[PDB]
Amino acid sequence: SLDDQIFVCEKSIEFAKREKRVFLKHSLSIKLATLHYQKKQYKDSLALINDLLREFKKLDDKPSLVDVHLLESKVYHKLRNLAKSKASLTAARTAANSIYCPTQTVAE
Amino acid sequence: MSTDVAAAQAQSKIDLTKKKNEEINKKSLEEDDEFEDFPIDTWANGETIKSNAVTQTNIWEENWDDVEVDDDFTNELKAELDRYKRENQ
Amino acid sequence: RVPNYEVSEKAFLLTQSKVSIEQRKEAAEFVLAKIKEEEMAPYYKYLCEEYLVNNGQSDLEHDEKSDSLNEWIKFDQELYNELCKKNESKIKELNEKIQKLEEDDEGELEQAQAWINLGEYYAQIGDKDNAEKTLGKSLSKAISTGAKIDVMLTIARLGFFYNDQLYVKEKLEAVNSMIEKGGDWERRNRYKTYYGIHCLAVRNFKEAAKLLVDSLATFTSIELTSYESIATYASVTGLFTLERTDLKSKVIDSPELLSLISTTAALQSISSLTISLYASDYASYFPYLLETYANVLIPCKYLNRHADFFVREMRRKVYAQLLESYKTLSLKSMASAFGVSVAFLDNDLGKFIPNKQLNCVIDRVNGIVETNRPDNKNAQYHLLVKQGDGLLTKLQKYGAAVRLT
Amino acid sequence: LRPGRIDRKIEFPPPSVAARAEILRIHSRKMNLTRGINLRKVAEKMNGCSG
Repeated sequence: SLDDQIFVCEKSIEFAKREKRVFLKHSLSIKLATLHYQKKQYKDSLALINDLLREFKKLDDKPSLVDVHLLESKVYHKLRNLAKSKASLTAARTAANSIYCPTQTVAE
Repeated sequence: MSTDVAAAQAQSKIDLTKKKNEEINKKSLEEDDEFEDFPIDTWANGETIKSNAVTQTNIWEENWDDVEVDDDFTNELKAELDRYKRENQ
Repeated sequence: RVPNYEVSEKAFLLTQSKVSIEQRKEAAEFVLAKIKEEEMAPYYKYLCEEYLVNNGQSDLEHDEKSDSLNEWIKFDQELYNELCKKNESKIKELNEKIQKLEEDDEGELEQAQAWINLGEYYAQIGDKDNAEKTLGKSLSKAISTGAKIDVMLTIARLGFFYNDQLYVKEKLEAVNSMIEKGGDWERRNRYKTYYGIHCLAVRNFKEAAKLLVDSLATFTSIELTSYESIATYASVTGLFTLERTDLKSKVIDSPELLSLISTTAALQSISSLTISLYASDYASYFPYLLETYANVLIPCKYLNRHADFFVREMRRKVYAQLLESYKTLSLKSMASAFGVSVAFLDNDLGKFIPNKQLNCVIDRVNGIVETNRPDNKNAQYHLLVKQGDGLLTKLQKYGAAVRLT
Repeated sequence: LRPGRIDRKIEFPPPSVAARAEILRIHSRKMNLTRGINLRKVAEKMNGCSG
């Protein structure tokens, strides 16, 4: 079940920012957003994307958040608005001028 | 209002001091205003609400709900009535 | 200044008796909690006056009839006592401060912000008049030009809050004269939102459709009713003004409407009517119309009086849309698709053909509805001749006075 | 070049942080003013080599 997965992440992130470094926290926030997209509730997903974008724009250089911008294309694709998917698509591409970072990212 | 474009007759034909004597003398021949003969015997005219809904004190342009009454209730009912007819066609 | 738009809606629902009764007493619970908290008793005094013999007919300091179906409405003297304390303590602090900053130099800005603070508090409790007096004091004083503009719209909100449109037009007339003085694009977006709500009240929606979608495109919905309400409005006006060609384009396609989805009922009904017009399912259009009057038109304060007008026009749009497409239809086929019967069809067409929009006939004998809508040299001629008659009329009129003198 | 039959020589600078900011200010009014104020950001980020 979806709900099971959601809960596993929800427990982990609390235990991943108080006893362990910042790096771990935003790992579970990517995964949790993806799972609300499996749930097809998009408002939950936009909330975690908003936490990712504000807190780590002064730390943006990661392949992690190229994906976060791709996840907006998916969230906005399903809500059926393509104006703001094409935006976040460029956001991913410009930030993926680090193109010698992983192969999966490049396939998505 | 008045015939044709009211505003066009209003701008063309305006008071001068030459027309001023004429405009009074004409009025006197129509036996006063005959709009201050009116409110006396009615002891104050009311409003139209008999067939208007947005009445005549609108602060934007009047509709044609001033000659018609609320037709949404009739619509609701027709709908429901039509569903039994089709059900039992 | 903030809670004004919210409270105004909930109170307006109370007045209505064409809505659910269930909705009213959820509204009543909420709206009164906030009247106690933010001391909105002036505004309460105003509201009961305006009801009157629809609502408030269950209050202690009024006469009690069976007009109100609510009873959670109850105006008492308890409210009044609270008013006296909270107003006395605040007003008095702000009065002593204004005169302090007369002593300080460059004090014009300092006094402006204090008289704004006073104009917020009078906005909070009701009083459009006392905010108006105090924010004109702010107006003279040196403040940034963008603040002057913001101030002027601050007073306009107050005319919405009270429920008198005629106050708002004078208060937006001042905005229209100040807009380019600041030249600000920041308050331009704010002006589209205010003036949009204003032109939603006007019979002409033409100005409103353009405004209310710019309000969707640029994310401005603030110090006024929510984004979801903004969208609802955009849809209604979209439908009324725009032809079937421009309708897909601008309403049914809008990134902003799709992204906001329909999460509220009001927004759901209106969008549903639009989708079914294009898709050409007319058997879902009629029920959807009834949803529209219930949950949008009648709960709004600017479509209250166009509630009947939109019901009618929409039945008119769709009939006429079909009569473009068809030179013959039968009463049966047409009636069945619309979800009315033939008798029911007759009467609805029997208003709309004398309103000069559908230009068709009805046979009862043969039972076919034929279409009598020209598009050819006859249509061209009717229209052109009228305008040239209109040139002749000005020419007689304008010539005659100059000669006469 | 030789002065005293042409007078005064004035050298323009490649723009400061201060200069960049003031040039940025006058055009951004014509444009759109950013919400949150990010006119400050631009001049920090880089200083052009010309105006």
